[PDB]
Amino acid sequence: DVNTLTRFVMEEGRKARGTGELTQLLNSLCTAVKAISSAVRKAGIAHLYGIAGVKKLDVLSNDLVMNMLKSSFATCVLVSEEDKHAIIVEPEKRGKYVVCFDPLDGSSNIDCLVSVGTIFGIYRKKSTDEPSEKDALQPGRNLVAAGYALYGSATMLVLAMDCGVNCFMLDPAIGEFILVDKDVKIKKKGKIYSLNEGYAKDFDPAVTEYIQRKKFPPDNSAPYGARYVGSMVADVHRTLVYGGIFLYPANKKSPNGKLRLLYECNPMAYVMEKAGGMATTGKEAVLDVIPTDIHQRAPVILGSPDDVLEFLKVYEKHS
Amino acid sequence: DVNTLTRFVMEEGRKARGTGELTQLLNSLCTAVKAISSAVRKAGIAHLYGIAGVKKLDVLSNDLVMNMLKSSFATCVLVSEEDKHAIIVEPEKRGKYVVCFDPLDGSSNIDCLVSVGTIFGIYRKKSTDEPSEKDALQPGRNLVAAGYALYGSATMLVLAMDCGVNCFMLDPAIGEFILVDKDVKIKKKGKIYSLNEGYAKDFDPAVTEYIQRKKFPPDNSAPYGARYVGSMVADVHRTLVYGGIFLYPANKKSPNGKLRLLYECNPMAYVMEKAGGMATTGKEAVLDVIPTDIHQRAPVILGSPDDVLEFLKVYEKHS
Amino acid sequence: DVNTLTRFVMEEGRKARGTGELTQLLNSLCTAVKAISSAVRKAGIAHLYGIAGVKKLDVLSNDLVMNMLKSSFATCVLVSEEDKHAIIVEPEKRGKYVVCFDPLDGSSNIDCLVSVGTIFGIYRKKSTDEPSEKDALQPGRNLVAAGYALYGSATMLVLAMDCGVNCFMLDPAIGEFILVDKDVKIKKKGKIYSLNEGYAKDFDPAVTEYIQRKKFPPDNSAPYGARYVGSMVADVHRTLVYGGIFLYPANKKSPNGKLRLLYECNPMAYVMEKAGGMATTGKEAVLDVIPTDIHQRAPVILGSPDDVLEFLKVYEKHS
Amino acid sequence: DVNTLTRFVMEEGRKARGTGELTQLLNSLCTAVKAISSAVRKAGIAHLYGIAGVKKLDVLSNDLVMNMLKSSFATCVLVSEEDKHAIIVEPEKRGKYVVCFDPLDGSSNIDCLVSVGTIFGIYRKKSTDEPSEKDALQPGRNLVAAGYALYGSATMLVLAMDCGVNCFMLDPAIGEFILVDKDVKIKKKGKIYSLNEGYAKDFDPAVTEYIQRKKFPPDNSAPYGARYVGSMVADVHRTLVYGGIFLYPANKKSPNGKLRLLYECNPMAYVMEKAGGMATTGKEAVLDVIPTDIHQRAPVILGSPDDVLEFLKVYEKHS
Ligand SMILES: Nc1ncnc2c1ncn2[C@@H]1O[C@H](COP(=O)(O)O)[C@@H](O)[C@H]1O
Ligand SMILES: Nc1ncnc2c1ncn2[C@@H]1O[C@H](COP(=O)(O)O)[C@@H](O)[C@H]1O
Ligand SMILES: Nc1ncnc2c1ncn2[C@@H]1O[C@H](COP(=O)(O)O)[C@@H](O)[C@H]1O
Ligand SMILES: Nc1ncnc2c1ncn2[C@@H]1O[C@H](COP(=O)(O)O)[C@@H](O)[C@H]1O
Ligand SMILES: O=P(O)(O)OC[C@H]1O[C@](O)(COP(=O)(O)O)[C@@H](O)[C@@H]1O
Ligand SMILES: O=P(O)(O)OC[C@H]1O[C@](O)(COP(=O)(O)O)[C@@H](O)[C@@H]1O
Ligand SMILES: O=P(O)(O)OC[C@H]1O[C@](O)(COP(=O)(O)O)[C@@H](O)[C@@H]1O
Ligand SMILES: O=P(O)(O)OC[C@H]1O[C@](O)(COP(=O)(O)O)[C@@H](O)[C@@H]1O
Ligand SMILES: [Mg+2]
Ligand SMILES: [Mg+2]
Ligand SMILES: [Mg+2]
Ligand SMILES: [Mg+2]
Ligand SMILES: [Mg+2]
Ligand SMILES: [Mg+2]
Ligand SMILES: [Mg+2]
Ligand SMILES: [Mg+2]
Repeated sequence: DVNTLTRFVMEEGRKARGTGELTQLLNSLCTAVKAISSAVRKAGIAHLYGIAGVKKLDVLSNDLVMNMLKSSFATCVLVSEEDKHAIIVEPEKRGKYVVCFDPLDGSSNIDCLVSVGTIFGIYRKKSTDEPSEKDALQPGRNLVAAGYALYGSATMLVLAMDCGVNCFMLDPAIGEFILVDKDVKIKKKGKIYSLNEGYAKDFDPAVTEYIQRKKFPPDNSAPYGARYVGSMVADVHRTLVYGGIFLYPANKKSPNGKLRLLYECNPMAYVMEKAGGMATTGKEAVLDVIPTDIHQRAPVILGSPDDVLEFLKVYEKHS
Repeated sequence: DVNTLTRFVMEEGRKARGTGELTQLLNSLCTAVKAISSAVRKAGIAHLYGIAGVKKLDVLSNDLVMNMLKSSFATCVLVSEEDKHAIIVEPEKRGKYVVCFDPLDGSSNIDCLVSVGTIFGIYRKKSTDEPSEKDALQPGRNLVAAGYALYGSATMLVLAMDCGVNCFMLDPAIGEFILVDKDVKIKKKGKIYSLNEGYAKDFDPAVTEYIQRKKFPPDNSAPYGARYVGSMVADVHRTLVYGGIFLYPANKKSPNGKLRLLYECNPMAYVMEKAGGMATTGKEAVLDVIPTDIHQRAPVILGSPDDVLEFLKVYEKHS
Repeated sequence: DVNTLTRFVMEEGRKARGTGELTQLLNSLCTAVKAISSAVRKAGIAHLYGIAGVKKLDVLSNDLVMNMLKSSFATCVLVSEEDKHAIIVEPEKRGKYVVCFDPLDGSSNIDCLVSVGTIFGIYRKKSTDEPSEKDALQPGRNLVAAGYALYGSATMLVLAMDCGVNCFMLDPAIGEFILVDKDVKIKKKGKIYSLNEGYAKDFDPAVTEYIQRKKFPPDNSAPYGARYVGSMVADVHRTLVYGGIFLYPANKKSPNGKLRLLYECNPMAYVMEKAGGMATTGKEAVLDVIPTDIHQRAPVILGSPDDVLEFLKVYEKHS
Repeated sequence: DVNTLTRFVMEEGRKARGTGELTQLLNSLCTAVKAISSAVRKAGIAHLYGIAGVKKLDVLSNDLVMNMLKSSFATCVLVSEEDKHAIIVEPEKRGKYVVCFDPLDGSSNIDCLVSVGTIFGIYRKKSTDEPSEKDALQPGRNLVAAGYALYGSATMLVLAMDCGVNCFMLDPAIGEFILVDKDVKIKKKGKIYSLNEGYAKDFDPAVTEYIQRKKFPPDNSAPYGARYVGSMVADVHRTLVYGGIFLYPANKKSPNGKLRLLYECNPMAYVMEKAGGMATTGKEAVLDVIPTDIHQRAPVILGSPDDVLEFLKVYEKHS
């Protein structure tokens, strides 16, 4: 029988004997995702082109998530890609939770109408101190909930908590996220590798050899296919649904990768581990990295466990 | 001054001194595209999941186009990816046009929600009385119009005719395509290359060398960036919008290429040429291939003229 | 065969051998109506209530019809209830048609969410001097097309021409008006009467007597049911679809009624007659009044011919 | 700050320190209302008219409320205009609440696109017996919550509880009910009376005299205006919003009134009293009537307190 995100999250809160504060936070996030979706699909674009005779989506998306998270009364510290410093919620609206998000991921793909998305990770504040930026410098092991919305051919919200990974399709006729994939697990091994090979000149030798194994298998088998949308949400989601591997490794220029630990790599690493996949920087599990800067980058290699393991094997040889 | 697709096409038809039959065909196709977009964005999916207590998308898309074109009274021969032979329109609903289309391109990977699209090409028939599939076996240079709808982060219709290429954004709030880019032209030279490098082991020596020049430039310029969504409409539309080059060349599993000439390669070659770009098979312009089978494949290299020229210099070396 | 409003107007124009100007006018009206429908249904209301941390509907509606008609290149004079003088279209955008319209009928009614609508009538300019207000002072008999959009439980457009009356339902999933009632004809006699009985103290004695025959039928048949939405478009649409009588009659406090001749009475009077109905002031056919003010009022009694004739019999008796 | 129905209801639930069962109940109802709204506005009607080559709205709406309420796990007994006997939820899905509802109200107005609605009343099961139709025969006084959805020019949900009455506007761009009117109170005295005067021949003398005081005021102030949409939800909501009085008194076809006590009269009476208005049968307060039949009928007079009292004075004089 049918299940909605609103009802699924409410029942989970009841099972967990929560006070309803994280439930209100998720409710507010789901609302914001729906309004971002509506804007990404360009509803109302006709009023921008004179049909009756204004703000970039990056900014609007951030404002939507910021205001909805603030007005939830569930959050104290908010970290966003769009903000230099962490936002400390005024004390009247303060709750226990720390949220790191990317309100619109995939900026290079906005103008060509390729898939984009929203990423989020949720922490419970651990300090006794006044809430500050330091409450967001937790390792991803500490995540309480994380996931993303994909604004692709359809809009899907993927939500991961300790109970597992669940996928919800947004039905736009009724503005309702519908549970369509329950307790999702990733394939043990896939057949697609995903990275920007235009950086090949700057590749670490382990990355160079790994990719070469994908195109010219030593085990006679057939070569992997290649995909790279250029939007982390789209590429990571395909990895979940299809299996395979995704890599934004440290290249000569970016010696710590490009993607941001708090609101891109950690949320995706958490979805992956909860789905029976893996997420490594090469040196360690992504969720084991202890950050020191809220905007700090990390290298990320993630996906099916047989694939990540094969990469790590190559990486160990080279180190 | 605001303009819609319905009004734009109608005025261009008045300037053309058309009898209205092609305009009626194009209205019908755009209605179909709006209904494909709705299904693709998963409107009503809550009913499939039991909200009140099943046709595949590409089958439903085909039915939408087939029915809207037949009932336009403008067509006589219809070629689709999903039908073995050409559909001859029943006599009472016959007009003069031939339409070759892919109703849902990239549809095999719809399961991961990556962008998807509809591609179409329109010809005037050559036959005089009974139409046949011979009316579809024309070279792309005979196209009267061609285009595509992209179901991406937003839905956009790109329409090309002799007058040039125009882009329309679907405003879902009112179901109108809004003219947002008129008389579009690709940039002379781009910075993105797009192909499935997973087939590298099977590349012709010309493709191997060209891709090598993009990753390790001879003149030590910046290497190109790589993008491969895996859906032709998405990869081609980005090529139109951002410039660069898109390749689906011959490999082992596909020695004449994989993409279909009539309703994948030819309509995109036409869009590209009308925007000042190029589309080649390597040996000849795509639009000059004379087809002998409605489902025949063709290699395709397309995009910015400087990039396609640079590929063709490498190709002529290996003749 | 499925038919859309666009395709139906377009084929009607080709059958009438029109040059495309009227078709372009109606296309523009269609687009404006879908945009009004969207604002009436409160799309985007969440932004006015600060979800991301402003025209009134009658004003927005007027701007939409005004802008879409001007940019149609099909009109020279535009009369609106929201503007004191006729609007003269700038010479570069001038067509040959005169449009009188009420952009959002049902004022008493917006705040309580009851049905509202748009009424329009279209004349061809008869004079050969430069477009002026006098070009709109034509009797309804000269109408080339008229009709209305109803924003009710669903949105529907009713379009009347010489060919007859047709009804189109707006499907909001795809933003297409769908032909659902062709060549509509009104019942010869209804069972509903529609007027504001709160004015009973001021009624013309004929209206008093006529309403008494509907509550106390002298043949001892069933009394009529009463319905008075208070929104002309809703009450007259129901009159059209169910049969019956709608009255906004002259009393002595308002010897010309309340409703406006040019953009309320004449359009519904024309829709009625083309459906086999009637529409009278009590003294003459509404469509036969020669207006002298673009805002002059007219009494109306309209609906099923048996009912209207029943009323005129009572009216003649009081003379 | 912006507030949604999902967030308001959850916050009121946390305050009352509920277990979340009632909150799940209202969530499911909210989702059903949205899906009914989408069907009422004829989303997807194009597919019913053959765009690609079914129930009455009554049945579908019932199936939507019925299935959503069952799957909430919050209910044990369900009573609906569309079902002869009370439905007893299977024990695995049983909660403690009893819900009586009209899933689509205003049946005579469906076909002419006039406003229609949904009405609901929520009781807690008092008896500790096996759940039965008996558990629904409580007087309105015992109502935990009630309200209605109006599918008018826009869709609005009106929800009443001990805490008061609140109004939520459906934003269809995002499928979210947005709090727009808080703690609503009706005017002390209105200027509109609402009833079907078609039954004038059957009215009792109290009703006849009250209506005569509204058309011919003894104090010689201005007569009230008349409005009768013919859908109870629409007329009752205009009564809440503008003030005045709504009447469905006994007539010859309906000697105990037409409107039904459990799922029409009691919810609207409850909303009225929580807003500072009144609702009587003429003999008692609606909320005081102890029902013996789940489909039993009652006459009803409701609106601004002064108007209901002025009618009651007339009713008292006629004794
Ligand atoms: N909707 C929920 N779904 C899953 N787990 C929840 C939920 N709500 C609360 N929890 C768990 O219970 C803890 C306390 O909840 P709270 O009282 O809302 O802060 C959370 O940090 C989660 O570990
Ligand atoms: N809307 C239109 N826009 C641009 N060219 C058109 C249009 N309609 C017709 N034409 C041109 O006129 C030819 C004949 O039109 P038709 O009479 O409708 O078949 C077409 O094949 C086009 O070359
Ligand atoms: N779509 C149409 N439907 C019905 N009649 C039309 C249509 N278009 C034009 N006509 C008729 O033809 C006349 C001239 O059309 P036009 O050349 O567009 O101004 C109009 O005034 C109408 O009488
Ligand atoms: N969202 C809510 N809003 C207002 N009151 C509520 C709410 N939820 C529960 N209550 C009150 O608390 C009682 C018990 O709640 P529950 O355990 O959900 O059945 C209800 O019957 C109401 O009186
Ligand atoms: O062009 P590149 O260097 O391959 O970068 C693509 C990656 O950058 C990103 O776009 C970074 O996110 P932003 O768009 O927010 O800057 C990722 O989504 C994506 O994986
Ligand atoms: O997986 P590959 O071998 O790279 O092929 C991808 C190409 O095939 C296609 O998916 C063909 O489209 P369809 O299969 O949907 O007809 C193109 O969209 C795409 O360019
Ligand atoms: O309240 P009244 O006097 O009975 O008048 C109602 C009539 O006035 C109108 O509201 C006039 O239209 P406007 O709202 O544009 O003034 C009609 O819709 C309606 O039939
Ligand atoms: O035609 P009448 O007798 O005035 O009936 C009107 C009343 O009947 C109803 O339609 C009865 O409700 P249903 O339409 O669900 O049967 C009420 O909505 C309305 O107030
Ligand atoms: Mg970003
Ligand atoms: Mg990002
Ligand atoms: Mg294809
Ligand atoms: Mg295809
Ligand atoms: Mg008005
Ligand atoms: Mg008006
Ligand atoms: Mg009812
Ligand atoms: Mg009913």
